[PDB]
Amino acid sequence: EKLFDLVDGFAESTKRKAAVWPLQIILLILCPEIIQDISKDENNMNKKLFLDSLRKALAGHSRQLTESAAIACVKLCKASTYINWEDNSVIFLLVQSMVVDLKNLLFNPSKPFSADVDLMIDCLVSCFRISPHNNQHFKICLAQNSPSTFHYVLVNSLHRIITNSALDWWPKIDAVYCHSVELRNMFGETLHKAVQTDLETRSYKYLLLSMVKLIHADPKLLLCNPRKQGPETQGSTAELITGLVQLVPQSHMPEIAQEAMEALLVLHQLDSIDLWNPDAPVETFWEISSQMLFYICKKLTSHQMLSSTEILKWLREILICRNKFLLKNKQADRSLLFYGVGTPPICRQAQTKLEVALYMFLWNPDTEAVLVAMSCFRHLCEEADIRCVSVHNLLPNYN
Repeated sequence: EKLFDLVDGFAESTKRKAAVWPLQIILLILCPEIIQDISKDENNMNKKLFLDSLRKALAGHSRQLTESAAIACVKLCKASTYINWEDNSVIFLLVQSMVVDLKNLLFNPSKPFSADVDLMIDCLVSCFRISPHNNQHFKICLAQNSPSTFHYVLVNSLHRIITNSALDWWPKIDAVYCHSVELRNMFGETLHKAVQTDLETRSYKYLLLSMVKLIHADPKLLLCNPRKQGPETQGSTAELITGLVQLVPQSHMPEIAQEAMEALLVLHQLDSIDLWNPDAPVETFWEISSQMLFYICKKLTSHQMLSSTEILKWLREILICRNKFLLKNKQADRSLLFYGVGTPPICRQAQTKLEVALYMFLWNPDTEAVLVAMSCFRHLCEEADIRCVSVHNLLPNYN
């Protein structure tokens, strides 16, 4: 109360009041009983006046005052998230009294935003935390007419929901799969336009990096693909993996290439593998892995990999995980057997591309690729051993 009085001492003009408002709201929240009483004293007159100012500016009836009030009310929502969900204490009610205005301000497509990304994400995360069922703003964000900034903000919201968040009354990553189909509809709608004016391209590239980091955070967000049975598979988990693979050769944007490569490694974990095909995960796994191995090998033999070192490193990791999953399957079910061990089997052709590209690497005029192309030999011997008795019946030169 004393700090509030001192701050209200500095209510000089629109600028001073706007600056104070962010602290004034916080100080008001620091006093619960006072906030309760203001709704119903002369000692409480200035605080009731301040709330008015805020709401007034918020109602859009100057621009600076409105922006400061919106920022303060976003802070209100964030604090109310830290406020007890079970014990609302009309703090949630006080927030909801202005939440409508905030939503009609930030989440209005026609109305311009204010910077916008940070506040928008904060508001969306807070709204989800308090109200997970009331996903109206999110549903608005899944709209073609909605701006790419809307999409970027929504991606950031989902990510930070999946990213660091106190295990409080805060909801979890669940209650967001209702829009998973549309979620993968959007990265398809992007269709990687850069490879597929400048402001739009830059926005698309940043949005692409954001979705990639999202997939880093959670695979399950997009992997809900029950559509994949036949040709729909090429528009499914397979399409996802394929589109992601096509980023690695891309020299236009290297950071997204590293992110996409790491994301492929992440989704390649057996846990993530099981989340691909409910019917026969082993077969779809092996086929899609062969597809991507094909593409990578053709690109490597094409010899336009200016970052061939990192690519080969990642490919070693992919092979390691492929063999680990093969071991898991074989120990689970010994017989994989008829899908590459007996057009020829896709796995055989993929392994041929593998060995061809591995013999290519020992010829690379670099120096660090040597051990890269030798560890991969070791793992190719390991996978043949796991699949099996003479090991030379598969790779005669195993020695």
